[PDB]
Amino acid sequence: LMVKVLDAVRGSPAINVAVHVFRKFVEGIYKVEIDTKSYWKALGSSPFHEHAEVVFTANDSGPRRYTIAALLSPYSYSTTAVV
Amino acid sequence: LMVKVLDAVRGSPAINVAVHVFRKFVEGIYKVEIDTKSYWKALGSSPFHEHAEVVFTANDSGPRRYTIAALLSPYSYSTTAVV
Amino acid sequence: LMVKVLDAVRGSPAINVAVHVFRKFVEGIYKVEIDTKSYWKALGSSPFHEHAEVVFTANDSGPRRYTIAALLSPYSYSTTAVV
Amino acid sequence: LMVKVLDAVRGSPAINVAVHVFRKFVEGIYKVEIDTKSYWKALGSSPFHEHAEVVFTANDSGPRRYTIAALLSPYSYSTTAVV
Amino acid sequence: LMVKVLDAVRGSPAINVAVHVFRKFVEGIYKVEIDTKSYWKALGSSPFHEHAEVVFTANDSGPRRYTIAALLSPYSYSTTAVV
Repeated sequence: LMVKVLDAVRGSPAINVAVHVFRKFVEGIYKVEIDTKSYWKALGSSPFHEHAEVVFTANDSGPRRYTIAALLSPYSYSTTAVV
Repeated sequence: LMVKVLDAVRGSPAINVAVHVFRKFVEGIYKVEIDTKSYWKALGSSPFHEHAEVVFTANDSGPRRYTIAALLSPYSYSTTAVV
Repeated sequence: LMVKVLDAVRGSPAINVAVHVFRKFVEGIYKVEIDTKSYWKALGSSPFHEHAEVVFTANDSGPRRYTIAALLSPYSYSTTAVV
Repeated sequence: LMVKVLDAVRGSPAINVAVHVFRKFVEGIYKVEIDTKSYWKALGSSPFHEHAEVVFTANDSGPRRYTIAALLSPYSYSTTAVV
Repeated sequence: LMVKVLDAVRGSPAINVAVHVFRKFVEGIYKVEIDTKSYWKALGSSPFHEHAEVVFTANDSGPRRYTIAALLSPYSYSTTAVV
């Protein structure tokens, strides 16, 4: 078994590398998260077993704008602006 | 077994690399998430078993705009703008 | 078993590296999180067993804007601005 | 078993490295968190067992803005500004 | 078993390194946290067992702004400003 990555580099690059090797167990190597809203996750073992009265209401209001100039997209010789 | 990636580089590139090798177990290598809304996930083992009264209402209001100049798309010699 | 990454570098790069080797257990190597809102997570073992009255309301209001010039995207020779 | 990273460097780079080796257990190597709001986490063993009256309300108001010039994205020869 | 990182360096770099080796248990090597608000965590063993009346309200108000010139992103030859 031989694994070789990026033996020689002369210029000035910008590089993201992730090498995983498994031989004979979870993992997250590059993760980004924005505005994650999850309610009532993994709610116990036996809740609300016999009798329950629940008023579930959720409110998040307002004009929401998302601007991304680049999502998973590098450049080499470029100009990028978000006015 | 021999695996070789990017032996020699002379210029100045912008590179994203992910190498996985399995030989004889989950994983997320590049993940991006925006505005994920999941309600009542993995709700216990035996909830609401016999009698239940649930009022489930969800409200998220407002004009929503999403602008992405590039999603999974690199450039080499370009100009990119989002006015 | 031989694993080699970035043997020789001459210029002045900007590099992110993560190497994982498993031989015969979780892990997070690069994680970023912004505005994560999760309510009632892993709620005990047996809560609200017999009788319960719950008024669940959640409010987060206001115009919300997110601007990202680059998400997982390096540059080599560029100009980037967010006015 | 042989693992070699960055044998020789001559210029002046800016490098982030994380090497993990497991041979035959959790861990977080690079973590960043901004505005994490999680209510009622790991709530005891058996709370609210028989009778309960709960008024759950949450309020966080105001225009909220997030500006990030770069999230997981290095540069080599660039200019970056956020006016 | 042989692990070698950064054998020789001649210039003047800025380097962050974390090496972990396990052979046959938790840990946090690089952690940053800003504005973490978690209420009622690990609430006893059996609180609020039989009868309870709880008024849970939370208020944090005001326009909130977050500006980050770089999050997990080094430079080599750059200029960075946040006016």
